[PDB]
Amino acid sequence: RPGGDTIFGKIIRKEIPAKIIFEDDQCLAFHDISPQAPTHFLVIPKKHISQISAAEDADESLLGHLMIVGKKCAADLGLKKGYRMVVNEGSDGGQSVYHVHLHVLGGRQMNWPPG
Amino acid sequence: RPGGDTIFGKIIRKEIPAKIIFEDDQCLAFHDISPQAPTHFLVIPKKHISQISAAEDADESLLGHLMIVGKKCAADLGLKKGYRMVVNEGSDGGQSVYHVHLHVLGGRQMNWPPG
Ligand SMILES: Nc1nc2c(ncn2[C@@H]2O[C@H](COP(=O)(O)O)[C@@H](O)[C@H]2O)c(=O)[nH]1
Ligand SMILES: Nc1nc2c(ncn2[C@@H]2O[C@H](COP(=O)(O)O)[C@@H](O)[C@H]2O)c(=O)[nH]1
Repeated sequence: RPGGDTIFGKIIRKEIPAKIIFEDDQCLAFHDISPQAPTHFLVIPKKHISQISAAEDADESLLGHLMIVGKKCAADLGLKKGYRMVVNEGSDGGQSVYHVHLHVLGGRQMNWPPG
Repeated sequence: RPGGDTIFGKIIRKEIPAKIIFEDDQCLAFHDISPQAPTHFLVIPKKHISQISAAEDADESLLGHLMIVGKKCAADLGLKKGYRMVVNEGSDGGQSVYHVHLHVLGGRQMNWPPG
């Protein structure tokens, strides 16, 4: 559209508000509307990739970029005792938004199994 | 050493056995010794990076490569109803091995919060 037709596309295009933490030419990081920990944000690419199973070999750097941006935002938000990054794929993974996104949660002890 | 001084380095060097699923010039994927789901494997880089907070901007492609390899292995292992990818960082994240690794779990419904 550009950005995609999900709500994430609307956020990228600034059509609906979000608490934006950081943004560059490739991605955007913003807080989750339903935090599962004291700090819970998402890092999403500006390029619409619907699922991680649909990402191409060429999307490799982009995907790695979401993680580098995720670690920089986490440190800047003070998650110095650690955090957990999560990517959900499909029904079994619990994915609800069909635009690839990385979850970053911290501020409390994360338990195991990870769901 | 090369591979690092953790058990992951020993696995990479074939000094101790693991159920290896796939291997290329950059990484290795093998089954977790303590599965938290029917299918639970790890994708680790051959380059030792101790923590995701320690990864450099140059490790971006490598990190994205762990995810691409993770999705290809998941599909090859039949996780067609989906899966969840997880990266744990530090104490709060629950990290126990100081060699960056990506968890891929599937074969059952993954719940929320992710720990
Ligand atoms: N900031 C923000 N987060 C949203 C919105 N709609 C959905 N989310 C969050 O997006 C996440 C998508 O993750 P999923 O469930 O696909 O793994 C959920 O945690 C959900 O709370 C929204 O309008 N704004
Ligand atoms: N295949 C294999 N998995 C291991 C071994 N030692 C530790 N692990 C697994 O490595 C994972 C490390 O994840 P962490 O707890 O750091 O997030 C754990 O799930 C643990 O069960 C081993 O000797 N072989």
